[PDB]
Amino acid sequence: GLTTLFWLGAIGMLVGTLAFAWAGRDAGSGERRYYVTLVGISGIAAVAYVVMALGVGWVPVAERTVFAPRYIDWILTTPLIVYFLGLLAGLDSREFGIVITLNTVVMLAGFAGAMVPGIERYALFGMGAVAFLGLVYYLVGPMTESASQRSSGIKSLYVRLRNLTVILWAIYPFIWLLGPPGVALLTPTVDVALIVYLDLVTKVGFGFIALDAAATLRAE
Amino acid sequence: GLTTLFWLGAIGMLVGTLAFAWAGRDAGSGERRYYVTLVGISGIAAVAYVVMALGVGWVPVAERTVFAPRYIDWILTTPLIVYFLGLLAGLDSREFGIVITLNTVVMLAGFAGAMVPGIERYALFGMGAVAFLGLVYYLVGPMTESASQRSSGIKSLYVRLRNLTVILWAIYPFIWLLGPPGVALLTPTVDVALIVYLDLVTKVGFGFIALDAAATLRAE
Amino acid sequence: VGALTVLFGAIAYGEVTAAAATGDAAAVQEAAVSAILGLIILLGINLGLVA
Amino acid sequence: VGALTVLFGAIAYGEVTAAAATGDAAAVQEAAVSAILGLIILLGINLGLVA
Ligand SMILES: *C/C=C(C)/C=C/C=C(C)/C=C/C1=C(C)CCCC1(C)C
Ligand SMILES: *C/C=C(C)/C=C/C=C(C)/C=C/C1=C(C)CCCC1(C)C
Ligand SMILES: CCCCCCCCO[C@@H]1O[C@H](CO)[C@@H](O)[C@H](O)[C@H]1O
Ligand SMILES: CCCCCCCCO[C@@H]1O[C@H](CO)[C@@H](O)[C@H](O)[C@H]1O
Repeated sequence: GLTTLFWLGAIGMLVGTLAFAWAGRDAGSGERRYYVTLVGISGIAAVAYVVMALGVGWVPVAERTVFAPRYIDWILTTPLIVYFLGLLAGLDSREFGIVITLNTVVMLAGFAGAMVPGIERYALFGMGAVAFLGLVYYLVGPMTESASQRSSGIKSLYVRLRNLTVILWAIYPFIWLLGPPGVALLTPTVDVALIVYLDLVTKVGFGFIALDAAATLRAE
Repeated sequence: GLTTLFWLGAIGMLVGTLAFAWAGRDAGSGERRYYVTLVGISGIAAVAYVVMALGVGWVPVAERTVFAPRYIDWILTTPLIVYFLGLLAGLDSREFGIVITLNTVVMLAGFAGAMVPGIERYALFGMGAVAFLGLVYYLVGPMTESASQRSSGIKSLYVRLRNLTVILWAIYPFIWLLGPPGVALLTPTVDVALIVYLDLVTKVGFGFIALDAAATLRAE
Repeated sequence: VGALTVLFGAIAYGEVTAAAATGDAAAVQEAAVSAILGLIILLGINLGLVA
Repeated sequence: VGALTVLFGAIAYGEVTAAAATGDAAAVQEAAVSAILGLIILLGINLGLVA
């Protein structure tokens, strides 16, 4: 059932949240923000999944079913993931503002489009899709250049997290298009199952990869 | 359609046959047998696929459809693949006799079982399954030990071809069990498609890997 | 990746079977196309993670 | 592996659709379970080849 999948997502996010919180208990003044950011990313996702598991935020409309908490979660957590990537890359305020702006357009577009019946939802998707390409450009270009100015360990971690992010985030728009929000070829169950998997990897997987590099970064 | 898949299998085997034949045109007296063996492996498979593509050898019985040419092909070509592996390993007559015997039991069992309606076909499968484990033991044990006495290049090629063989051959019994010969959960079309893929890899893929190592073996 | 694929498959199978219990060929077809596309997407996900 | 998976998927979809054209839910279910198990097996094959 959908509720079982939502609960599994919630449990997965909670386990991640607790792991990141504990892992950062004795973090230094320079690592602190990273652990706290990870806690926020999986923590908010955990709330969203619990809400959906309780059957709240389900929007069965225009003969399809979309989930408001999913998109609200994304709007709030993806910018924190970009913030984490930005911190590693060593961005200044201006640069942060640019990528957060692009990221926000992507997420707001997917949210609005998912709630809009009719072909107009594809225009909203398009807006998000273009903003996304701009975001990927920044992650692979300017931000990678910026990260290259830091330690070898930071550059390596940035690249690892950047690749996971670009590659997997690129999959979400296809699920949006093929799933309930779009042509609805994927059923709600299959749609939710794929997103639970992607979300856990992009947030919890992302986090454990960072945790696994912490010791090496301190040593260098 | 099934005929289209059979033709694709036939074309794939023919391309392989021609490539191996041409590649061995100027082979030395010590490499000769290897090229000729490869030609026989894909050559016989090509005939089997053409026969099936022409709609010959189709056995729609006991509410299932099995293909006699598939099993006849296997009975004749798998022992040549084992012979090729045996040549690389440097086996003597006795050792060759052992693995060819085991191999033959596996193939005859699958053939007989595929043609037998009723639960008795599972006993035949069992006979083949046990013989197969014995064959894998020889390939990974005695034969690998024997190959280790030859050049580094031969040992490496043996190991590469051995791994491809053990891993992929291990998949055929599951397709036999889940496909038409067994519980029939896989339709004839899906069954044939998977076998065309496996056959091309285990024969043509196998061959190109050998061809790709030829120059290195001559140089050492 | 292997275990998950089987898990996803079981979930997809569950939908196909539930759809079949209705006797509506159209419902089964919907669940099946969803399962097929989903499994294909699952491969994309698995591959991306590995890379 | 990626292109082949899509090719296999198209073939599997072709069967599901043909089965659907009959209106028999049972026939569609048979084609779907076959497609699902087949795709799972296809992953096993792809993985073995890579390794
Ligand atoms: C924590 C969850 C994550 C990392 C979610 C990421 C979501 C995306 C990268 C979504 C992207 C979309 C587009 C590029 C186009 C418009 C529709 C979206 C929102 C599905
Ligand atoms: C050229 C085609 C090849 C390499 C065929 C290989 C076939 C097998 C390894 C078949 C094995 C079987 C068993 C281990 C159990 C009984 C049934 C079989 C014949 C499907
Ligand atoms: C949970 C994963 C934590 C990874 C720790 C990454 C630490 C990156 O490195 C830190 O960046 C800070 C700037 O934001 C600097 O002030 C610190 O001196 C530097 O060590
Ligand atoms: C098509 C792929 C060909 C690979 C060539 C493998 C050659 C193995 O090596 C050959 O083995 C022979 C014994 O059978 C020896 O007599 C030869 O001296 C030796 O070079």
